[PDB]
Amino acid sequence: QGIEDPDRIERAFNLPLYGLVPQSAEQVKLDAQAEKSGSRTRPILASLRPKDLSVESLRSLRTAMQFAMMDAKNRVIVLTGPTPGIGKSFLTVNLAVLLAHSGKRVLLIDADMRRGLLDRYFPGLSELLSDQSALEDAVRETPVQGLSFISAGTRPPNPSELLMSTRLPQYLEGLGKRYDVVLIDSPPVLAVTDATIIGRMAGSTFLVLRSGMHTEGEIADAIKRLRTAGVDLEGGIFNGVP
Amino acid sequence: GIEDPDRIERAFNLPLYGLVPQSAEQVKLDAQAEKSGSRTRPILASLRPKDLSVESLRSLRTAMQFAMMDAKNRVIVLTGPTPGIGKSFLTVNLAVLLAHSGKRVLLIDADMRRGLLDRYFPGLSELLSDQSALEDAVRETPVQGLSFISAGTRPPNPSELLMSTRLPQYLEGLGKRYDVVLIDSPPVLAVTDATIIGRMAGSTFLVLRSGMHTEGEIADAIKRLRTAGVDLEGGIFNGVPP
Ligand SMILES: Nc1ncnc2c1ncn2[C@@H]1O[C@H](COP(=O)(O)OP(=O)(O)O)[C@@H](O)[C@H]1O
Ligand SMILES: Nc1ncnc2c1ncn2[C@@H]1O[C@H](COP(=O)(O)OP(=O)(O)O)[C@@H](O)[C@H]1O
Repeated sequence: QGIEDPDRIERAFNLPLYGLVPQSAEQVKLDAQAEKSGSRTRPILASLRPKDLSVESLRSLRTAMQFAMMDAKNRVIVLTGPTPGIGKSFLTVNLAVLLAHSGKRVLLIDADMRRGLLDRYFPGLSELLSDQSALEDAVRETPVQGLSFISAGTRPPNPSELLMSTRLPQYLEGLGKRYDVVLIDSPPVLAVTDATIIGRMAGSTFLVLRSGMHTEGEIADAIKRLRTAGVDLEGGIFNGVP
Repeated sequence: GIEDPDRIERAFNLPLYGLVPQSAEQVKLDAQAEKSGSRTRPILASLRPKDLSVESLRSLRTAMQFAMMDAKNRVIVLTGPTPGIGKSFLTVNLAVLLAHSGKRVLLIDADMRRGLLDRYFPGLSELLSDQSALEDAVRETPVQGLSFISAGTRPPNPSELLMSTRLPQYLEGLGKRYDVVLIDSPPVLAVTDATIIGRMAGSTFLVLRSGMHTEGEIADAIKRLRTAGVDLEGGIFNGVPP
């Protein structure tokens, strides 16, 4: 039975929810006519519709996430989730733009090197972590003023092994000083190794969950992996509220 | 993760239909494919007929054939707990060896989020979104007696497409025109994935890679499948020490 009750989530797992993001009918429309026109560019709700209820809900979520990051003395924020299809791309990109709009210098990173498609909203991480590219080539300017971006890059055959290396942590330390926040869209926590990976990013970590998509045991499994790996799991983000 | 195959059959009453060694030649061929700016994956069963892994797969091929005719079903499904287990490698090599045994085989890449099987040679996504007819989606490969449906272009709604009425209707017809329909299904990450695999209505096998899975991760995958009503015949233990 898919979980839709946010109160049930907070009490069952001691997971404070940093935001309730409604299912945007305007986002569904934008998605529909981009998939109809054969668009290779996903729209950014935050840039196109500043008054949308999901966007106002995202503005709230952003301030709360900033405070959490500052309390934890971090410069990296990590979004994860139990599975794909939960709105982790939508959230990470809209959050990055709102942080950039607030006045912050933001670095967005697509760390899902098996299915990351954050480039669609605008070499990448796979090359940088393979030493096929230097940092100054991987870091790209975005249409959005103040937002810089590192795509997932060419799909590698060893994405897990690349994220387990010394290089990612060491790049993140420098990038955390050159940018106000480093926002990472990480791969979903399917297994122990996924949790270890997210631990190495060492940022304020938020578990994305979509309404009606997860069973109680499914949420429990993701939380237990993150928590047993020693990840800084600040709280959750509940997405697609009807 | 778990290395001992005896612990797997004992702990989950999951009889292993095959033990497939880590093939050193496959490792070499992947390295060689990687370094060369190549857009194709080498089929081991084609290139190395007496590779120990290919030899273990002919044993597996026969066991699955007995399974599917006892079940009076010409749909075979492979699933797994996560990516990186060798499900692509096993399905394509099992498809080729079944063709070599003199069967008309249809291989379907149902994993529409990654869709890699076409690298070994319109697809499923265009078929289930009514953009293509079955006639245009089914392709004849360079392997004689082997036909193939690719993943197709990555859709925004993969689970929605696999949960549509079209999938089982198409499989009903294709099962009458081929001796074997072999499906590379998405991994069983949640009950929704187990339902989709249940609608495929085939003799189903759980792929597990040596040293990758905890006892809990294996248990979750099996539980999702058994509770969704899936005909889980047994498992395939891949990457064992040669
Ligand atoms: N709150 C929402 N309102 C409307 N559409 C949404 C919402 N959240 C996600 N979506 C849509 O659902 C789909 C899946 O979201 P996405 O971020 O791509 O998933 P993933 O978690 O795999 O990154 C996309 O088409 C996205 O635009
Ligand atoms: N038994 C094996 N011996 C050697 N290499 C293997 C074996 N099984 C899989 N591989 C390799 O491991 C990688 C991952 O396997 P693949 O089938 O692509 O994973 P997935 O489960 O995500 O489909 C590939 O490069 C594949 O060729």
